Amino acid sequence: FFKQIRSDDNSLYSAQFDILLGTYCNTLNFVRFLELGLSVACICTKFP
Amino acid sequence: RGMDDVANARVPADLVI
Repeated sequence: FFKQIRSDDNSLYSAQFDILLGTYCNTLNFVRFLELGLSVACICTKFP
Repeated sequence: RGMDDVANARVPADLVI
């Protein structure tokens, strides 16, 4: 790339840019079984 | 934007429900 210019050449005073405008997301919520109303409908136990 | 990643007044206005 070789460009030579005289005393004054235009296109030395330009500005171009694409800024980001932010990033968003969501946090998933976890539900538990015993907190629901379906827990008074059965008895939960566990055998290893 | 940012470039730091290291890794009131009472106004009269009606309100309904």
